[PDB]
Amino acid sequence: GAMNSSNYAELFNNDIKLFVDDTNVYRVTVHKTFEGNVATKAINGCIFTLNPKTGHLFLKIIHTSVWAGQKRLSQLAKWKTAEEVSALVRSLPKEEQPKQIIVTRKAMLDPLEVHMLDFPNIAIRPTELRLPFSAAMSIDKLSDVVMKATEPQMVLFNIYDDWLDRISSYTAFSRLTLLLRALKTNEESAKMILLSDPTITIKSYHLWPSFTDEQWITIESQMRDLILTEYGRKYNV
Amino acid sequence: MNTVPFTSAPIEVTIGIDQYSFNVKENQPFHGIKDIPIGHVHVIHFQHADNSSMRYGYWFDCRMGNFYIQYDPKDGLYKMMEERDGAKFENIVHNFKERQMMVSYPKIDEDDTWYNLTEFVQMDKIRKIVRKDENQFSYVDSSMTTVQENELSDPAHSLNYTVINFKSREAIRPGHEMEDFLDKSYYLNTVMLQGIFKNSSNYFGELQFAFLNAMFFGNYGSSLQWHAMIELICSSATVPKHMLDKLDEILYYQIKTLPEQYSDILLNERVWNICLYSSFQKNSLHNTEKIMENKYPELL
Ligand SMILES: C=CCN(CC=C)C(=O)Cn1ccccc1=O
Ligand SMILES: C=CCN(CC=C)C(=O)Cn1ccccc1=O
Repeated sequence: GAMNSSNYAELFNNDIKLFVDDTNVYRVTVHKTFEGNVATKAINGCIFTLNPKTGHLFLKIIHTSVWAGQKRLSQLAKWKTAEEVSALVRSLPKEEQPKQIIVTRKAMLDPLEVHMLDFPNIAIRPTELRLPFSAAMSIDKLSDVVMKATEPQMVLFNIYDDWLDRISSYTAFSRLTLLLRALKTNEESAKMILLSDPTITIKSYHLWPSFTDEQWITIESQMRDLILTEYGRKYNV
Repeated sequence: MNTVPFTSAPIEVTIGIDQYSFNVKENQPFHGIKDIPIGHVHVIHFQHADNSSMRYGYWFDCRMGNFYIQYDPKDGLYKMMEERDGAKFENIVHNFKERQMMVSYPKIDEDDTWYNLTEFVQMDKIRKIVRKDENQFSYVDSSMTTVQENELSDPAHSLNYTVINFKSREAIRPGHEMEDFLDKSYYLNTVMLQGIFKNSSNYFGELQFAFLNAMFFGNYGSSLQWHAMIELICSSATVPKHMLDKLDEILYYQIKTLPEQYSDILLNERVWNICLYSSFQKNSLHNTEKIMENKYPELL
């Protein structure tokens, strides 16, 4: 069934599973036309497909050309997501194929199930968690590779850098979700936190800075403060 | 005009013959129903006064044999049987009529309900859904499950309706996932109509039979089948115009006939709101929409 707080540790067992987030697949800027009407202009997007155990993000870049001449783009975006995820599963060796795919929004369930009919044994699951994966485009280099693409393109990389050398996948995912929740609630502040100390750099092949364990505790505390702050700035508390 | 005699009525029972129902008291001198219109299938059905659980009954066509009802005290139910001795049967029936021990099927069709509910229902197709080939009539009851229900357990006693599943390989062409799931016309017209049913008459016949089993026996899997077959048409953008007009008539008389007090359990809110208000065919079922809105506006 659905994924919630009670069955949280299943994410880190040894059954291969993927989260799929479609919140950045279809992206637009809304603007006024010369006549004073409103129009949308699509910009490049991405499917966010993440193995939470290994950190493997199969980032599928969605070029604006895929929307050309198409109607009801928000509905097509869910089916395009499902088509790309199905194609990704088919491209993986049998022993790398997921046993479950968890979709972060319920509207993805039917499109993915229909595209995955060939894989009756892969469970397609919703979740009750409010995961912050929409903020993946607040990761500088990730936004840059998606906005530089001139054609459809796939980028496989570990969204947890080298963290698993030092911490468990449970802890890595908690850090990731905390960073992304912070970037979602106040991006400028969150990014200021991450870079304030220029002596801590980001490796050429890394998204996040090379913090020591002690510095991550500090960082992580500062991201919590931010999320509590913003929550007071929001609700006045 | 044809007759279904009864050997006797040893147990108190409500008997129904199509949309008609009447009460027979324990050992009341009842010897069946006469004046049954030739040319239609019919269903004779039963609900024991002492156990309203298990409504059960028999689909039959009087052109296919001489049929009677006899209570079996071992199996505890009224059983249909065929009398092969034609002289013996006419004699029995003539005596029972002479003695006026038979209730009369009304010759008062004004509200043309039975023809309209069974227009496409054929006994030969019934006998393929209900497999029991030694008999010319078909037993159905409340509890019988469908082939599709058993996929999700006794097969001999199953309703073999045509399996419809909108999220199946049969329904969805590789490469047309979104197209085929949002517009089921391929599934309806090529897979089901051309491929399995052959023509719309056989499709409507199964749809009508499923509704009747849902209504007369509360058979839940038949109700699921009736709604599926409706939804497949309503969710197809491309449907022959003659099928839509006929569907509207079929559903009109089904809604007209449904007991007002059973609408809560035999009508699926989701399918009906979808079909009347969201589907491709939302504007093509005028009669059905008007009766639904005036009779069950709560559902909508
Ligand atoms: C740079 C951060 C993560 N990422 C893309 C950035 C958005 C990667 O490609 C990671 N990566 C993996 C193998 C070889 C080179 C390499 O850069
Ligand atoms: C013995 C009478 C049963 N009878 C014909 C059946 C053989 C009916 O019409 C049933 N019926 C239905 C509505 C109102 C009255 C009523 O009698």
